[PDB]
This record gives sequence, structure tokens and C-alpha cells, in this order.
Amino acid sequence: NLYQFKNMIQCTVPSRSWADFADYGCYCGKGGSGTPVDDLDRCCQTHDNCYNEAENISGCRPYFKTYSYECTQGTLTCKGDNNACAASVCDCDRLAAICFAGAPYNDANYNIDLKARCN
Ligand SMILES: COc1ccc(C(=O)O)cc1
Ligand SMILES: [Ca+2]
Repeated sequence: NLYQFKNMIQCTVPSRSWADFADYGCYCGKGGSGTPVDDLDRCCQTHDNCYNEAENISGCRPYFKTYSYECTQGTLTCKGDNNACAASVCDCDRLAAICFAGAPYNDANYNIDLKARCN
């Protein structure tokens, strides 16, 4: 669920406030359309598409599904107890949190005008 994703982010990018990723580029946050503006926004585009794919699983609600995971000693793990929905959603979130850690953060690309820039 979103709260768990935030915690993944807080654990893999402890240098930034997590809210730095909640409104970035065309794809990080409420947004989901347009050309991704940079490598970090590409991470979010793949995460958004991963959620749309997980939605196809019956009863699977990526913002709300509580999965089982651990963040310890620099590593994220999706646990074995997870059903198919939980395992997909946890995987979407783990891979995005890892991608976030590896991508440049461009202040300019924070809180961009989606209507105008993401058609
Ligand atoms: C916790 O930060 C985020 C990041 C991306 C999204 C999303 O693109 O759905 C939601 C919350
Ligand atoms: Ca999005």
C-alpha cells in the first residue's frame, strides 16, 4: 500500500524527504501520462505501468493492498507469505525504490505542470 511504498523510499533514499518523490515529472505521484522527463521519471513510469498490470489481478488494489516486506541493513525483501497480488505490488514498489536511489533528482522537475507538459 502507499504507506509501505513511502517506507521503502524512506529506507532506500534516507537523504531526501520522501515527499520529494510524490510530485515529480510526469509519472511520480497522481500523474500518469506523457514522455518521462528524465531517468527518475522513467522509474516512476515503470512503477505506474507495473501497478496497472497488477490491477488486472482480481481484487488487486496497489495503493491499498498491504503486503509483507522487510527493510533492513540496506536491503528490501518481499516476503514469501505474499499472495500473487501482494507479491506483484511489493515487487513494483521494491524495484521503484531501488530505481529512485540510483537516479539523479532534478529540482527543476519537481511539481511540474502536468496539464501542459505531460500530454
Ligand atoms: C510515496 O510516493 C509516491 C510515488 C509515486 C506514486 C504514484 O506514482 O502512484 C505515489 C506515491
Ligand atoms: Ca503516477
